[PDB]
Amino acid sequence: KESYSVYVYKVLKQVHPDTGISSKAMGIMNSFVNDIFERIAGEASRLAHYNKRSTITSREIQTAVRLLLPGELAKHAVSEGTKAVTKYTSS
Amino acid sequence: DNIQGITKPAIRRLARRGGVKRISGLIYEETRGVLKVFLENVIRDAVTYTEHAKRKTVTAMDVVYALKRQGRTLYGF
Amino acid sequence: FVTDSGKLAKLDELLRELKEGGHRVLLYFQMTRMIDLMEEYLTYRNYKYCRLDGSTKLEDRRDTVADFQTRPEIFIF
Amino acid sequence: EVAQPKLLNCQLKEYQLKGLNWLVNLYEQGINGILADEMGLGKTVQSISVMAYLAERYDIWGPFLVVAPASTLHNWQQEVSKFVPDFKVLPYWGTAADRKVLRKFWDRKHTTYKKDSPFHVMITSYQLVVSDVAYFQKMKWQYMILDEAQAIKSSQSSRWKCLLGFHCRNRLLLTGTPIQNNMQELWALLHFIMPSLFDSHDEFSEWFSKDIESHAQSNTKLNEDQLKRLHMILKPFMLRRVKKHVQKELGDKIEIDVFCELSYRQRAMYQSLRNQI
Amino acid sequence: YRPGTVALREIRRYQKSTELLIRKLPFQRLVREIAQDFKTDLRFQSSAVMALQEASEAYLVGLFEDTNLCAIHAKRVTIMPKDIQLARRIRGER
Amino acid sequence: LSMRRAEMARRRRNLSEKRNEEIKMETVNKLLKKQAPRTTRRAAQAAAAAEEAEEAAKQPKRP
DNA sequence: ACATGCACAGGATGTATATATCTGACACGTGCCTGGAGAC
DNA sequence: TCTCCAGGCACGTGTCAGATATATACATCCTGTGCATGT
Repeated sequence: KESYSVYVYKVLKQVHPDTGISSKAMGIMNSFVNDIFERIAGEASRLAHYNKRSTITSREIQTAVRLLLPGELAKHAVSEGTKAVTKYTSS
Repeated sequence: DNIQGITKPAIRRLARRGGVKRISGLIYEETRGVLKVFLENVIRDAVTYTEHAKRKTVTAMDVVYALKRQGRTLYGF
Repeated sequence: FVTDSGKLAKLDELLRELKEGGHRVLLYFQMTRMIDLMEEYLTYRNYKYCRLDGSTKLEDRRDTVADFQTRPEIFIF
Repeated sequence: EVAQPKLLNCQLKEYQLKGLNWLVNLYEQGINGILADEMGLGKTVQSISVMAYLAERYDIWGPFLVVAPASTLHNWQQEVSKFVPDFKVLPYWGTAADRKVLRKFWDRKHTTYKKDSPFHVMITSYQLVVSDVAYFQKMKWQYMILDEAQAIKSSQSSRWKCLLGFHCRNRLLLTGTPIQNNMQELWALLHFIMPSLFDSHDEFSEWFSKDIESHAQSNTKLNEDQLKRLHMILKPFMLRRVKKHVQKELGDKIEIDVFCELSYRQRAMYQSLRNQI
Repeated sequence: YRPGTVALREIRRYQKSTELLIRKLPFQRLVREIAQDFKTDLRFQSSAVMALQEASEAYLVGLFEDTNLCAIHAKRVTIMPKDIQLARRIRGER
Repeated sequence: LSMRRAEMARRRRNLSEKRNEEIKMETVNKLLKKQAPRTTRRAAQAAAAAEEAEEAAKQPKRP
């Protein structure tokens, strides 16, 4: 029974080290993660099918993020994603 | 006749949370009607998923799916 | 330290005589803060001791009391 | 002159057998009692003895409640196990979950238990007795021992309040210090034992306390006749026995006051304290 | 307190708490009363009824906000059936 | 078949009482054993350190 | 003669020292197995 | 695609921060209420 709990916890103890989070709040945050995942993945799939592609590349994920997230949110998200993919490629 | 179990005090509290200062006495029966229509829409979908799954028990996920289907995503389950 | 308290100054004399006699002492206090101060003093005059107070956890209690009773090197508790 | 309850897989010392008797009579005649043998004479065994006697003769096998300090529970559980092997003890300490399960052992329908019951003696702390008083109050108890009864020396203690409200036929307090501090704290125990006969602290004060408390505190004259009358009032309810009669073998203590003058710093502090008035 | 002030105190009380505002057993009985029109002898997870309640209370609270603005627009401080119907009207729930 | 299933339901229901009683009695006893049966230690670390020091002494060394 | 203001009665509240209990959330250890990772 | 093992998940456990009453003493704050004085 898989959940993004673990990771929510690692991020929390990175951003507010002495603060915990409740079980209910963990549930809500996990739901948040699943929802955003779904939305981005789905928009990406649509973009792919619309351009007659059959693959969801980094560039699909980027454009999905730019369609979905607003303003500064979108910009910062694009930035983080690009940084991550760059580091991955380097390694 | 279980609808009137949604009490005048219960409706009053919800109107208070919604920032309402004074409540005309006809609101209580409208609110019951509105709530019943909303519940019917969600429960019909929840039961539809339940039947499809060949279950006899409505689960929390069936309700969460029904709410998402209706643009009222419910976080926490 | 040992002279800024009249009691402590008189306890010093008495503990020297008790030690030279081969007596073993339970030494009782009404304040655990004082238990701390003393803990020092005993280190200075280099006497062996145990401690049991309301901070001392239950199985640790059992352990300490058993020591004092098993191993005659300990002079004060 | 009863016999060691035969259900008792040990032999009592003389005084525990005289003490057994006392508690057997204090039952037959409806009275309660404080057993106030000086600290270390074996109070536990006499209590367990009464309960076993009850069983053997009156076939009343339960339920018995022992309340005790938390620290003492294992000792009690082992002593019960040793001296009455046939007695099924139910430990009643543990997390909420542990206790919830154990509550399922409480037979509330049988007024009086017989041998094959779920449990005979329940053993529990003062703290639990008070937190779980909701539950304890439903039960109806056939006898009750409070050990280290000085725990309920205050009539204003939640602890005395709770335990006084338990439906029990018979209470036995164990404490080698009926009084320590005021005499008030002896009224507390007497009222707990027999709330009928010691129904009013104020009366108690007026008639006995203020004399005896002034004879100590301001060296007034002790009214011999009043004091004798108090002893009288206490006599059928309290048994006290002292080591010099029954554990003779120990040699005595030597006590020494060792006097100390304040050092300089001490004094200059003491006096600022005094000047702050 | 001068009249109308206790109402603003009650509003504050209800806006700072997170508790559910409908009683649990009345709501549960309404859910089952509706459900048996769609299929008889339905069972419900305990958590499913709570999910419905949270969604239902959130819906009604949001509706009352929109209702309030309809009243205030008409220069009233009292909400009325008309205000609910306009809110439902413009939301497209009609 | 329906009568057979009714008989089978009596059988399962009869068995449920035995199955419940067995687990209830076992878990009741396990908890008495959990509390009364008990008493041990934790300075396990102290014991380990003592053993390590003894092992070090068991080695003659002139460095 | 009536009303208001000011001090007794004795109680509840309060200050300070560790004791005696406790509870639930966090951290840590254990076991294990499947799916993240290898690389052709 | 065949292969591997370790990261993570389920499960116990244990402990300790803040909380529940309190013996040991006493001064202090509180305010119901009674009495006296003034209008």
